[PDB]
Amino acid sequence: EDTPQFKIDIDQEKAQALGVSINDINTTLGAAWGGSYVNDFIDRGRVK
Amino acid sequence: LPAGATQERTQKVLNEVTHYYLTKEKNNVESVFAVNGFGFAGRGQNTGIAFVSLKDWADRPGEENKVEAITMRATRAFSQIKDAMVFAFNLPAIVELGTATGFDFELIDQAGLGHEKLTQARNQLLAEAAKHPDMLTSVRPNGLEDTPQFKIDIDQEKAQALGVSINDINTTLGAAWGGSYVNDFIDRGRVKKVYVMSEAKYRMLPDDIGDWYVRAADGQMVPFSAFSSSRWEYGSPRLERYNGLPSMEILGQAAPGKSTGEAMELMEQLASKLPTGVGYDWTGMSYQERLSGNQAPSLYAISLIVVFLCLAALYESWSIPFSVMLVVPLGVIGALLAATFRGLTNDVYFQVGLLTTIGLSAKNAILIVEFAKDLMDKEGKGLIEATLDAVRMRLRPILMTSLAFILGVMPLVISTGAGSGAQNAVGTGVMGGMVTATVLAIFFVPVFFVVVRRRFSRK
Amino acid sequence: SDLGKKLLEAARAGRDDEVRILMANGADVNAADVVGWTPLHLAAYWGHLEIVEVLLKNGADVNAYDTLGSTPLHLAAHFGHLEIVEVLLKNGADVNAKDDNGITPLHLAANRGHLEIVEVLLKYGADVNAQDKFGKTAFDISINNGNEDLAEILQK
Amino acid sequence: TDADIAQVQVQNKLQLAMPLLPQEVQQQGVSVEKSSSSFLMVVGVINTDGTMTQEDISDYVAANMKDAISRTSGVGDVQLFGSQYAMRIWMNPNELNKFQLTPVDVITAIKAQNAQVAAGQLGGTPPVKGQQLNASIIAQTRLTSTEEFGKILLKVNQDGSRVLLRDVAKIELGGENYDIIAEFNGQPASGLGIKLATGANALDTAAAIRAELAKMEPFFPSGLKIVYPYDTTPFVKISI
Amino acid sequence: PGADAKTVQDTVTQVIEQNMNGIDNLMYMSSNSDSTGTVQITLTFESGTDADIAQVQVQNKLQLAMPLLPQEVQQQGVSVEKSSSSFLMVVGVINTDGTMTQEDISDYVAANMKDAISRTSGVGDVQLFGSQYAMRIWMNPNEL
Amino acid sequence: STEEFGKILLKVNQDGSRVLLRDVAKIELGGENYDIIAEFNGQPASGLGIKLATGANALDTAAAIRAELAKMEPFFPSGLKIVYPYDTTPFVKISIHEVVKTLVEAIILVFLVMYLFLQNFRATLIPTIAVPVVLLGTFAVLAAFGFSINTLTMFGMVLAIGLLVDDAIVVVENVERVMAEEGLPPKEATRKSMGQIQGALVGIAMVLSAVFVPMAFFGGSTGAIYRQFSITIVSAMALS
Amino acid sequence: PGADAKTVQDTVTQVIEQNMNGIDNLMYMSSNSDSTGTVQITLTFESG
Ligand SMILES: CCCCCCCCCCCCO[C@@H]1O[C@H](CO)[C@@H](O[C@H]2O[C@H](CO)[C@@H](O)[C@H](O)[C@H]2O)[C@H](O)[C@H]1O
Ligand SMILES: CCCCCCCCCCCCO[C@@H]1O[C@H](CO)[C@@H](O[C@H]2O[C@H](CO)[C@@H](O)[C@H](O)[C@H]2O)[C@H](O)[C@H]1O
Ligand SMILES: CCCCCCCCCC(=O)OC[C@H](CO)OC(=O)CCCCCCCCC
Ligand SMILES: CCCCCCCCCC[N+](C)(C)[O-]
Repeated sequence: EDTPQFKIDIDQEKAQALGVSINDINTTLGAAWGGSYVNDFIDRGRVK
Repeated sequence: LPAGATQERTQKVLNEVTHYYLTKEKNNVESVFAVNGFGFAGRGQNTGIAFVSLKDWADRPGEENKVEAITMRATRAFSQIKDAMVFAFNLPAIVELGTATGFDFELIDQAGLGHEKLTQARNQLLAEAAKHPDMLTSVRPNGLEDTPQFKIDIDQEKAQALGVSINDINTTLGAAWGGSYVNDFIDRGRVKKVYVMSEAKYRMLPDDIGDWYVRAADGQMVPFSAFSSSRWEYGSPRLERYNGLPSMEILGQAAPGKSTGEAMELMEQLASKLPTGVGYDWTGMSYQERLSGNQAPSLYAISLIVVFLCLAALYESWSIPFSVMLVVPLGVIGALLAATFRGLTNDVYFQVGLLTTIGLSAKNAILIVEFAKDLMDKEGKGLIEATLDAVRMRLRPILMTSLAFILGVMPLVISTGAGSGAQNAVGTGVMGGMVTATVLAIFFVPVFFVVVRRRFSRK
Repeated sequence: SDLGKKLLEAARAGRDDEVRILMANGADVNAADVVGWTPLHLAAYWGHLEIVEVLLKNGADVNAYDTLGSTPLHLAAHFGHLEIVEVLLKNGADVNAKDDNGITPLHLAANRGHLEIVEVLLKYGADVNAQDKFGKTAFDISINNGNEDLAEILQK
Repeated sequence: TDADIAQVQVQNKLQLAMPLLPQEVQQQGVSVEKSSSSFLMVVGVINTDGTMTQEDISDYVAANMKDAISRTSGVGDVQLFGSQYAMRIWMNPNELNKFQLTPVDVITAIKAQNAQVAAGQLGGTPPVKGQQLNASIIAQTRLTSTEEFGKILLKVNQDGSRVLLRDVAKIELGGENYDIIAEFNGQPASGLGIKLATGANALDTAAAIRAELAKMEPFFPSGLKIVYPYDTTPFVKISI
Repeated sequence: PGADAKTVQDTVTQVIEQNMNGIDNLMYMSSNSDSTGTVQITLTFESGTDADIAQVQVQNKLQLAMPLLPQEVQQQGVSVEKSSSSFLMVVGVINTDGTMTQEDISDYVAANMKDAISRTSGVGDVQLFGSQYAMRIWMNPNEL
Repeated sequence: STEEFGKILLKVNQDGSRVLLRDVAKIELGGENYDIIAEFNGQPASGLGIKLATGANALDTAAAIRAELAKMEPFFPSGLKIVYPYDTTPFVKISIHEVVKTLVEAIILVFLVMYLFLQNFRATLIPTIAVPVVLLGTFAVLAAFGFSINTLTMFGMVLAIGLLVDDAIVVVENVERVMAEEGLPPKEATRKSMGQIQGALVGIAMVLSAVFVPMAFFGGSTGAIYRQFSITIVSAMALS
Repeated sequence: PGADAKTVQDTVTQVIEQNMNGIDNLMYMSSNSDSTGTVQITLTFESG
C-alpha cells in the first residue's frame, strides 16, 4: 500500500540568487540521506 | 637475466645466442627469430626467447644434426654466458598442451595473509622439497621473484599549500613516465591510437623526476621535488591468483624410477606442514591425471568382464574362455623387450600397440580353441587329437599374417626421418610384440586349452 | 663479482647456511645491486637477524647508503625488526642518518608506529626534533596518524 | 527453451539500455541470472565460541566463501543473508559546516587520496642507449585501514591547522547495506541463499556446493561453523 | 598503460574475478597481473563444453563488470578469446635493405596483408606480432 | 598527419607568438608499445600467427595462404620479404604420405606372402580388393562421427593393419585348405569353410570391441587422445 | 551520431568487418555505412 513520503522542492530562483549549485544540493542531499558509493579500497587483500 | 636488467642487456645475450646458431650450427639452422621482452614464465625487459628454425630434414643426416643433439650442444655452449640463464629445449609433441610431464602445484592464500607471507610459505615448501631428491626433482616457482621498485609519496599538505591539484600531479607523472592513450586519429583511412609520453632521456633515472613541473592555481610552476619524497622498496613484478584467491604456481616432476602419483603424495604431505591459512590445489595436467587415474581400474574391470562373457557365449563354457585370455602376456613381453632394448617409453602409441598385438594373438587363439572344441563336439575326437589337428590347420594362416605384418611395420622401426619418433613408438612395440606373440602362442595356446579342459570336466 | 650476487640472493632469501659458506669463500660483503642495496640492506629489510650479525662480523659497512641515501637502520626501523635495530646500533649505526628526503630511522619507526624501536632509537640518542624536507618531526607524524601512545613517548 | 540462448538474447538487449542508465546504477553492477524462483538450500554460518558478531560473520562469508559458491556449476543465484564490509564514512553536518565543507568536498578528497595511480617505470621502453636500471614507479595505492582514511587531508586553514576526514566523520568497517540481519535458533548468523540454475540437477549441484564448502572449512577462524537449516535435496535423495 | 602488477590486480583483475559468476561447467580459474600493465584471466571448462557458449557467458559477465574498471582500461578495452587453440603456421615479414623498422613492417602487415589473410579459405584466426602505427607525442619537460 | 598534430595550438603568448605541440614535443608515427624487439637473423621483423578454422583442411589452407601472399608480392615495398619460420603442414603432408605408403606396402607384402603359400594369382587378388574396401569404409565412419584426418587417427589405422590383413588371409586360406583336403568345388568349399569360422569372427568382433571401446570412456586430455585410436580401430575392425 | 558515411566506415564498419574472420558456415558478408552515422553489417550463413 502507499505510505507517507517526505516531498522536498528545491527553489531554482533562490539557489541561483544565493549562488548555490543544483549539483552540490542534489549530491549533499543524496550522499547524506541516501549514501554515495565513492570508489574501492583493499581490506586484507580483497577489493571492497 | 637478473632482476632489474634492461632491454639493451637482454639484446646482447640474444645477439650472442643468434650469432652462435648461425656460426656453429650454420649447416643445421635456417633462421633465428629473436623476441626480446617476452617469456612464457613472465614478461619484462630482463626476459627473451630465440625461436630457432632448422633446414629441411633431408639436409641433416644422423642424430648428430637433430634437435636433441643441437639442444644439448646449445645448452652446454650457453653455460659460459655470465649474468643470464640461457638454455635450449625441444617443443612438446602437442604444443596445444604444455610439457605434460611432472605435476602443476598451486599454493593458495586462504586467509588474506598477503604476498610477503605466501612467499615465505612457498620458500618453506621449496626447501622441504629439496630435502627429497630421491622423490622430487626440479621443484621451482613458475612465476617471477620480487624486484626493487621506486616508491614516490606525494605530500598532500604541501600540494594544497602551493595550490597544486593532485589530478595534475598524478596526470603529469602518469602521462610522462607511464604514457597516456589520449584519443584516436585516422592514418590513410585506418583509425589508430594517439599516445603522449616523455622523450626517453627525461624519464630514465630518479634525478629526472625533479625536471618535471606542474602549474599551480596562481600560475607558478612547481617542480616534483618540492612536494614529493622517494625511497626503494621490493614488490611483485607478476602477481598470480587461482580461483579468486592469491596463489603461486610451483612446477616439478617425480625423480628417476618414481611415478608422478607418488611425487604428488609427498607434495601434499609437505604442504600440510605449512603456516596456518596456506592451502593448495592441483591444476592443468595434475587435475587431468587424478580424474583419469580414478577411471582406469573400473574401465579395466568392465573390459576384462565383457571379453570373458563374449567368449563364454561363443564356446558355451565358463572354463574354456580362460584358454584364450591366457595369451595376453605372450604378446606384451615382446613389446616390453623391444621397447626397453631400443630405449623407448610406455607412451600412447606403445599402449595402443599392445592392445592390437593382444587383439591379434587373442584372435589366433580363439580360432585354434574353436577348431579344437568343434572337432571334440561334432567328430567326437579326443582332447589331444583335436588340439594337434587344430594347431596343424591354424599354423599356415598365423605364419602368413605374422610374416606380412612384421615386414609391414619394419620401415617404421628403422625410420630416422621426419615424425620418426611416432613411427618408432608404433613399429618397435608391435614388431617385438608380434615376434613373441607368434612364436609363443603356437606352442602355448594348445597347452592353455589342454590344462583348462583337464582342470574343468564340468561341461 | 660472481659470489657477491650469490650473497645478495642468500642474504635476501634468509639462507643462513649458504651465507656461512660464502663468508668462508670470501663473497664481497660490500656488493651492491643496481639500486645500491648491500646484503646488510636486504638482511635488515626481510628481517634475518642471524645473517645481519654474520655480515657485521665479516666487515660489512653498517652506515652503507643506497642511491637515495637510505641505510640498513632506516629499513630495520621502518619494517619493525627490533632485534636487528639493536644489533645495528651496537655495531655503530648512525641513529640521526638522513636520506635524500631528510627522513630518519625515527621518522619511519614513528610512521608505522613501532613503539619499542622508537624508544631503542631515543635511548641511543635519536634527535626527536629532527625535521624532514617538509619540516615534519616524529611528533608531527604521531599526532597526524592519531597514535596517542607514540605521542606520549615523544615528549623530548 | 534453451536458458543459455534466452540469457544471451535478454543481455544483448540489456546492453543497449545499459549506457542510458544512471552512472550510480551501472557502478552497483546489473546482473542477468537464469535460476528457479525458490531456494535450493540455505547454507548457514555461526560462531560457536561467540567471538564474531553477525556483521563479522557476514563479511567473512562474502569475502572468503560467496564467490567460489557463485562460480560453482548449477548455482544460478546466491543471496548473502547479510552484507560484505565497506569503508563507512559517517559524516557529521555540524563539523562539516564548522570548517565550511560539504559531502562534495569529502567525495572529492576520497577519490584524490584513496587512488591507485599508474606512474610508469624507471628506464621504461623505449629506453636511451646505456640504461642499466629498470624499476616500476609506485605512487598512491588504495588505503587499507580506517586510520589511513582518518588522516585524509580535506583542507588547511589560514593559521595552518589541518582538517582531516576524522574531524568531520566517524570512520569504521561496516556493511555495504544494513537491510539483511540473520539468526540461527536465536544466535547471531549469516549464510548463502542458493537458487538452482535453470535445467541443472539439484542433487549434483548440492554435492558440488558441499565439496566447495569442504575446501573452506579447514582455513576458518576459531569458532566458525557451517549449519544446514534449509535443504530440499535430502527429501529427493531419501524419497527415491 | 604504465601500471604496476598491484595496480592492475587491485583495480582490474580482482574486479573481473568477482563478476565471473553464473557461468556453466567452470572447472577452475587462474590469472596473473604483471609490471608491463597486463592481466590475463584463463577460465578452463569441463571437456565436452561448447567453447562458443563458454566464451559468450564469460564475455556477457565481463560487459556488466566494465563500468567497475578504471577509465584507462575501458578506453583500451578487454579482449575475450579462445586460448586453447594452437597455430597452423607463422608467416614472418622482414626488411633486408634496412629501410623499415619493426613498427614500419607491423603497420604494413596490419594495413595491406592481415585482412586479406583473414578472408583466405580455411583461416580461423590471425594474430599480428606487433602493433599498427600510433601517433607518438614525445614531450620535453624543459620546453613545457 | 604528424604535420597537423605539430600545428596543434597550446598557448598564445603576450607578445603574440604561438606555442605549438611541435615546440614542446617530438612527433612521429611509432608503435603502440616498445616492450618487444623482434629480429629475424638480426633484421627487423613482424609476422602473422595463423590458426586453422573448424572442419578445414590444413594442406588446402596453407596452399591458399601462399597463393594470397603471392598476389601481395608486387605491392610490397623494396626490401620486404616473406619467411616461414614455423609451418606444421610440411609435417602433416609427410605423415599422410608415410601412412598411405605403409598401407600400400602392407597390401603388396600380403600379395607376396599369399602367392608364396597358395601359389595362384586368383587367391592373391581377394585381399587386394577386401582391405582397400575396409580402409575406405573406415574414413566414411570416421567422417560420420565428426572425426578428422590427424596424426592419431592415421597411425590408428596403421596399428589396425594387422587385424584387417588377418580377416582377409583367414577367410581365403581356410577355403584353400578345405578344397585341398576334401576336394570340394570353390562354392561348396566356401559354404563349409565360412561355416567353421563365421561364429568365431562374430565372437572376435565382440571381444575386440570389449578391449577397445572402454578406452574411449577416459575423461580429460588423455581420454580425447585415446578416443581417436579407439573409434578408428573399432570402426576399421567392425567393417573388416 | 553526426558522423558522415566515410568517417563511420573507417572508424566502425572496417574495424568490425576485419574481426569477422573464422566464423563457422559464413557464406558472405554485406554492409552499408550512411550519412546519418548508421552502420549495418549482415552475415548470411549456410542452410542448416
Ligand atoms: C558391446 C561391448 C562393449 C562395451 C564396453 C563399453 C562399456 C561402457 C563403458 C562405460 C564407462 C564407465 O565409466 C566409469 O563408470 C564408473 C561407474 O561404475 C565410474 O565410477 C568409478 O568411480 C570410483 C573410482 O574410484 C569408484 O567409486 C567406482 O567403483 C568406479 O566405478 C568411473 O569414474 C567411470 O569412468
Ligand atoms: C588405401 C585406399 C584408401 C586411400 C586412403 C588414403 C589416405 C587418406 C589421406 C587422404 C588425404 C586427403 O587430403 C588430400 O591430401 C593431399 C596430399 O596428400 C592434399 O594435396 C595438397 O598437395 C599440395 C601440398 O603441398 C598442395 O599444393 C595442394 O594444394 C594440396 O591440396 C589435398 O589437400 C587433399 O587432396
Ligand atoms: C580398456 C582398457 C584399456 C586401457 C588403455 C590404457 C589406459 C591408460 C592408463 C594409463 O596409461 O594411465 C596410467 C599412467 C599414465 O601416465 O601410467 C601408466 O601407464 C600405468 C599403466 C598401468 C597398467 C596396469 C595393467 C593392469 C592389468 C589388469
Ligand atoms: C555378446 C555375445 C557374443 C558372442 C558371439 C556368439 C557367436 C557364435 C554364434 C554361433 N552360431 C550361431 C554361428 O552357431
